[PDB]
Amino acid sequence: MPSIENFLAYDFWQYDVIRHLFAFSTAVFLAGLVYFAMTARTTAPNYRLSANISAVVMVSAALELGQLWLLWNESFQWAELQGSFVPVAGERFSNGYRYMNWLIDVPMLATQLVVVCGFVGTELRNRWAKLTIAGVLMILTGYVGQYFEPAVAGVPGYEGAEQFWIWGIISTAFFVWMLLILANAVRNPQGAPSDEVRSRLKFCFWFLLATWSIYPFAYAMPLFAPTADGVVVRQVIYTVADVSSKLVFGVILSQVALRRSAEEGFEPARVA
Ligand SMILES: CCCCCCCCCCCCO[C@@H]1O[C@H](CO)[C@@H](O[C@H]2O[C@H](CO)[C@@H](O)[C@H](O)[C@H]2O)[C@H](O)[C@H]1O
Ligand SMILES: CCCCCCCCCCCCO[C@@H]1O[C@H](CO)[C@@H](O[C@H]2O[C@H](CO)[C@@H](O)[C@H](O)[C@H]2O)[C@H](O)[C@H]1O
Ligand SMILES: *C\C=C(C)/C=C/C=C(C)/C=C/C1=C(C)CCCC1(C)C
Repeated sequence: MPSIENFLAYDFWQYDVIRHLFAFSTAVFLAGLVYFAMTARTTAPNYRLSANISAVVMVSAALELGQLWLLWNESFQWAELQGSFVPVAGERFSNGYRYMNWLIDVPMLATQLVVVCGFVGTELRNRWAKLTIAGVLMILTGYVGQYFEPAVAGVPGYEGAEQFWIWGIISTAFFVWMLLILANAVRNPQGAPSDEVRSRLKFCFWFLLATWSIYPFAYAMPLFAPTADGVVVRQVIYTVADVSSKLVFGVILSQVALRRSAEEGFEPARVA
């Protein structure tokens, strides 16, 4: 079933704000790719994997928000006689472009926190394995559940609303599992860090937990407000969540990684 954004007319400001957000997010991810590519060799080789993974994530999200911007521009046209941005015949906007590209974004964002946490070798591969399974089995189940928003909103002709509150509470259980795997990864760092680095890693985990909880709130948006205003607020708290959980988290984790590298022995990290 299509998105709830295809059953709502928009004002000029309502359409313009959403397309400005889609342009701004892909611009800031394209800039963050340049940033994480430039300042990648300033960290030690043992935490440079987390620096390369950040650039991989910036590749992944700029190739998601650009497609969302393209599909937002194609699926709607201006109707002058109503003063509205009505849809077009033939094209329908989809919010699954987010969920398809989160499958690379979420396990790498958790893995790069485990890397700065100091887990190497078999332990890194074993904590990546659990996190990838738990983040594939939650993102795909959210992707099934987000196909029932015309049903859960109340659009006539689109039934089957019971499958919206099932594949969200299913994806919640694996999200709790991911938070647990990251929690006992940040409670026991490896490599004997300092008491400031431990607080920074705990702050990294709590920041990830706070910026990842916005996504179940934006998921339930066509149950709270299935209106164009609700769609605008949903895209605002999607842009804020995207930037906070991928670029801001990357800059905070690179600061913790540089602190660890400059603490152990790295002169490029000490002079920076
Ligand atoms: C969108 C345009 C481009 C945006 C670019 C900017 C991205 C963000 C830059 C980094 C800013 C945040 O940087 C982060 O700040 C918090 C502020 O509480 C610091 O955190 C500090 O306070 C917290 C309070 O809970 C303590 O737990 C922590 O031990 C302490 O260091 C982090 O050590 C620092 O890494
Ligand atoms: C536009 C998308 C990309 C934006 C990224 C740029 C960050 C701009 C916001 C800066 C926030 C202030 O917080 C500050 O962050 C920078 C960058 O992490 C940290 O800077 C640290 O790493 C940089 C990069 O290797 C070094 O040049 C610097 O000497 C070092 O201290 C500071 O220790 C911290 O105090
Ligand atoms: C942009 C990268 C990030 C941080 C993506 C994260 C996505 C989630 C944490 C989503 C979680 C969901 C839950 C727990 C509820 C069901 C639907 C979602 C998939 C949105």
